[PDB]
Amino acid sequence: QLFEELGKGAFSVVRRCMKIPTGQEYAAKIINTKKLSARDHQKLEREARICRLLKHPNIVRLHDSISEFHYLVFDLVTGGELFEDIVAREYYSEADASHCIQQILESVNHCHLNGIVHRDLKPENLLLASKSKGAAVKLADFGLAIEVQGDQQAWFGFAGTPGYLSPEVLRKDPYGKPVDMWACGVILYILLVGYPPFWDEDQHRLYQQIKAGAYDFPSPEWDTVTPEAKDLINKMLTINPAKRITASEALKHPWICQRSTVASMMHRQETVDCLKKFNARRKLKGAILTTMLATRNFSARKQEIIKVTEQLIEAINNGCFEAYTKICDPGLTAFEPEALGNLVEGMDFHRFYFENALSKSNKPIHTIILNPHVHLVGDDAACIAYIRLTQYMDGSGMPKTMQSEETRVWHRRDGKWQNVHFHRSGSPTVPIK
Amino acid sequence: QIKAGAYDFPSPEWDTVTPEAKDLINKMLTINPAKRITASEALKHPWICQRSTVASMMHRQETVDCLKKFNARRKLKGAILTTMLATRNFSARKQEIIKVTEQLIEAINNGCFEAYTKICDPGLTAFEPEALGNLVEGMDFHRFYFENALSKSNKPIHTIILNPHVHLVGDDAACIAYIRLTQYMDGSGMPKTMQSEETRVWHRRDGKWQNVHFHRSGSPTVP
Amino acid sequence: QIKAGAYDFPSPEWDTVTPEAKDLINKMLTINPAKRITASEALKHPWICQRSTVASMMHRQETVDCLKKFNARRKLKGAILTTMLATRNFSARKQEIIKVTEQLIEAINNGCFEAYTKICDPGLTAFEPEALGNLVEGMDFHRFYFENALSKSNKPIHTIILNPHVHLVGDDAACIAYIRLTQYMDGSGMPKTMQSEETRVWHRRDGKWQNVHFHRSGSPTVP
Amino acid sequence: QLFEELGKGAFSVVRRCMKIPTGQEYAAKIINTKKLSARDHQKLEREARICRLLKHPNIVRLHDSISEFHYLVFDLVTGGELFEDIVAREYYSEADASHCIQQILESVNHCHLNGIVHRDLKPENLLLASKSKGAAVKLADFGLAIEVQGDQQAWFGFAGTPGYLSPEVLRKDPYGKPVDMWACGVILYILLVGYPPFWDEDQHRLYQQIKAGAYDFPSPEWDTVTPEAKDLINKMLTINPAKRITASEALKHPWICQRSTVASMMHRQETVDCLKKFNARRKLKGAILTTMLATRNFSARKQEIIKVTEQLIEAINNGCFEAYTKICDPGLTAFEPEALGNLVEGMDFHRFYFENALSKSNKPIHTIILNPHVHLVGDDAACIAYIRLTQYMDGSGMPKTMQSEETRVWHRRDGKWQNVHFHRSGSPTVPIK
Repeated sequence: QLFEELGKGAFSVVRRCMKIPTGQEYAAKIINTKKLSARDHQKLEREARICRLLKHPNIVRLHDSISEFHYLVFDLVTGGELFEDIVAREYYSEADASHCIQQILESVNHCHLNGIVHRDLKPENLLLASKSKGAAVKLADFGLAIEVQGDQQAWFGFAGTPGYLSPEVLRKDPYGKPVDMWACGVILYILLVGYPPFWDEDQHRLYQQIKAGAYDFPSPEWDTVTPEAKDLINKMLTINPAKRITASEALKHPWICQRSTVASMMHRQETVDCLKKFNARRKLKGAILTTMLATRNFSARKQEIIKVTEQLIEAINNGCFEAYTKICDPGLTAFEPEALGNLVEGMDFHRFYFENALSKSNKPIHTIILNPHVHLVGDDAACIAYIRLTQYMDGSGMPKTMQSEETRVWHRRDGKWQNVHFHRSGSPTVPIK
Repeated sequence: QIKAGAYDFPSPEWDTVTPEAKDLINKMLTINPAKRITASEALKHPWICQRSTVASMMHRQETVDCLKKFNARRKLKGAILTTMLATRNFSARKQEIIKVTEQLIEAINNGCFEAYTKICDPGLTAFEPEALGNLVEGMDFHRFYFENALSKSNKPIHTIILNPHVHLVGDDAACIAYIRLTQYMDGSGMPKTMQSEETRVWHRRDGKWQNVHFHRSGSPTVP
Repeated sequence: QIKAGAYDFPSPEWDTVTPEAKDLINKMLTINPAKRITASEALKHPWICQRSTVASMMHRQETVDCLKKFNARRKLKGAILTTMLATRNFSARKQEIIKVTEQLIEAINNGCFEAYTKICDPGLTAFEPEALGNLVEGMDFHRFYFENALSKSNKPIHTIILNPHVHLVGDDAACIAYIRLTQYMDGSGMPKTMQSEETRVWHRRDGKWQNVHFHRSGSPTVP
Repeated sequence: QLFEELGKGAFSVVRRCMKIPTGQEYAAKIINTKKLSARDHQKLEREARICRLLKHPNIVRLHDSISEFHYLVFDLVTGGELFEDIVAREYYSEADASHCIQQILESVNHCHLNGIVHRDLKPENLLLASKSKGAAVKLADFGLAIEVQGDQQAWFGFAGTPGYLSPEVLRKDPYGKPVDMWACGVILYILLVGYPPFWDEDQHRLYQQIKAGAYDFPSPEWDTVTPEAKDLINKMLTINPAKRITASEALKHPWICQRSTVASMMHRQETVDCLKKFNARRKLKGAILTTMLATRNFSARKQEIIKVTEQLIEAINNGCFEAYTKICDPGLTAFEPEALGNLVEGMDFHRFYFENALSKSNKPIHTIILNPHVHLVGDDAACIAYIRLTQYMDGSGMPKTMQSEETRVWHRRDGKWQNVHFHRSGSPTVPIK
């Protein structure tokens, strides 16, 4: 018996309903037929099967999958996010956090016992059954969950949320149940002090922190945290998944199964305050759509590559072939529109333009380098990618603009950055008009 | 910072600089050019014309060490060519504009006209290829694509927002410019991509960022 | 006006309306919907349920005469179809944006880069056909057309600004959208016309309206 | 001997210079060769000849036209606009205004005596020689001036500034010297109270006011103006140019040649205040470029034409041919893309679409009318012009938009607005895609 609307999925409409014969209410996620994309149906089939398999008080339960118009009727959950509820409480201590993690571990342990790995443990998937006092924690959203065979590890793909990704996934190693336990470690850390153990504006460095297990317990906020809580975090945030504590073992860790004896009950106002900022940053960085932002900040090492690339392009515009042969490797290779799809090698092909075009007369050239992106691939190697915009005067006297996309590979040889390969697509770089 | 003359003399390095040297800097860095010391006057400043008695003769190694870094950065940033770098370190205010913009795009992709009319100002104007070079006003022109295509067509589309740039033009106004890349399935079931460039002007009215004008160039958003 | 509840009961016509009728209006036109009278409550208002003793029985000919005009206007404005009328009655604030926009266009046509850099913000961004779908930043990209074509070419051009629409988005921010019609002489000496659609975002900084972003679609401004 | 820059012309650069042998300074308007357009050179030749002919203390004098790079060396004028100087004074009376008009009339009388009509008398062309106390008024900018033969009237074209245009020009009658005197009347009126005698947001109604000579002297500001000042204005703002006072006669009007006896010396603060607003509106409405703004405000009569046009288009979209034949004249003619450049007459050509297209099935049509412009050509006649935007579903199922431009001519026949002709350009109005 439908009622109010709760929200929207990508393809579905969530609405409150009822089991009329028993006056027990539910939430209905209508499958509909808005789209039916390929991996959209393959995933939905998977999610329904998995949710159907898991029957546990701390996991959102699926109660039917009617295909009258097709349905996904779940438990009514009205408590919102655990993290949002915590910031609203007047008192919040380690003991409160332990009680939460115990329920999360129970849900994770249930998944693993049934050969299911969630892969996306994070605050958004930790809900409260209702706004009631002792409402249970419920694990939600198995859209990324996988079915594993016993304890066999395998490469199931690079999936998850950056801040919670495990080292084994970032290493491209086969993985399994332990990835959920690494995520639990990140979550517990946040539950105690209200900020994440791994954070960096640069995603690549974030992943380096995770792989190296480079977190710490800075003073003063961690000085009041019990040794047992720190110990559990260390056992979850263990780089080697074979040495990482399991859900079963974590349920019997003193901080969990002896919460009433070792967990501190001191109110942690600083944690509540920080968690409020954490939730606000999270809601603001939701990234509803795929958002790509070209690297504006640059390390000195990356600036070095931009500089030498601009020096090379300047030698070209000025027709300085001496500079060009200093900067380019003698075995340079290139793809470029002027080469008609062939890979050219050496200097000869490029010397033709230095000899017959790069010393034009009253013909001003202005080059603009747009959104350069630099990869550092070892101490002596890099590649750079950028848009090359050229403003110039055409034959009929009018100003015109052309665009190229350029990749250049750099190797530090004999102490000097040298260009061993480049690839240009789009327009030629000499005004052909 | 420059227009506000917002500089200071932080400790410790400036604790050992003479008052007269700080004084000369102050008189040169005077916001009002009418009150700024001239070249003739500075040549008569005690720190300049009585250096022997006024200027310190202490060694400033920390100035040498810092100048080395200053020079190194200056030679690295030496742009031989015009270089245009995107924006990637956004304030919270600018991220707010990005978020509501993506919420608006999401509502369009999902054909949710209720969300669209919530986020867009009733007096919205628009330049877009669908409008054939005309400036359209109100929600009518856009209602057609919701009531028909945006929900009628059942094909997968993926939107990408590239290189957003946000101008904050007052506490309650903002401008955002971005490239809108759309992947979709064509009639023959083949994957295609199209590009639009889009400007959206935002005004915070009644505590809610609302879109008062937008300008699309390039491809039309409906495949 | 509606959001502010900015209505009143002007004299003389309202001098003869009962207090109870004014009271019922006040309770219905309550800005906060939580405090607005409900239908059940209004049915118990003295002016409604005790009409015989509360409501006036005087003839309101001036209401009949005014309703006749109200009805006539309502039947004339009855838009059978979506009608979009330009703007032609501009406030002084909106005319200010039109003026500085035309000053900017004039500087471009005359190849006066000094005026251009005076009116444009140093951090100006732009989408324009000359930029091939890229967002360009700064004055560099535009400097090329001043240093060469805008003054080099000696041919007559006439610019027309059609149907400007100005959004005021705060005391120090504005948006303008207009069609830019350009008549010019082509290479063969034949007259031609081209059209662009242009959005310009303006921010009043240091007491001067300055262009922080613009978006051109259609033809490129250089012939 | 060049010095400072004063401003820019469309094609020229104005800069202070000097006559070095005599230490007398000037202003130099460089002709250059920035453009040399057809009617640009024909006008410059005219302006130089005219300025060369006029030698009078109250007219900007041309002193050379060198062609080394070509020059237009004028008198150095540094006093700015008369109207700007007046608002800055502490005391300003009729007598001050009369002294100004006497100088203007002297310059105008000089022009007419030499067979030259300025045609563009207005505040911007009334300058002060310098910022000195009794600096002379100087008439400037003969870019619209014409050379007349004696007292022969002719049609020299529709030229001038709207607020100052004479009735004879607005009537498309042959004209001559008197147009300058009508302008002087408008200028004098403004000099006394600080607002124009003719003003209307709608230019067409402005011109109707001018042609009808519909100005007045409202109280209280005009109650303190002398009868002689009003009399002079009336003699200048005389509709019939043959009865309009001439510059010669105006110089001998009591308010001019008896200023010291009949002109009031009372300070007119309200005039200074209003003139400041007048100058501010003028500087803001400069219209640097040709600006066109579609009529937003509409009279009830014009609204009637929009309504019946929208009723007609609705009958088309709904395929109501009964309504169509009610609204359209039986002798309707049309140009339209569907007719391939032919003029079609009657109803038959249009009935084909009512019978075979205007009753489509699940094919939504949405019409938008953009920027309608209505001309009222008599009480029973009008034409309307608008953009017609049609949104529709194409054959392949996709939404599309097409544009037409439409003119419709309306005649009130037997008390009913009826469409006797229409012209459509652009796309056809039935989805051909």
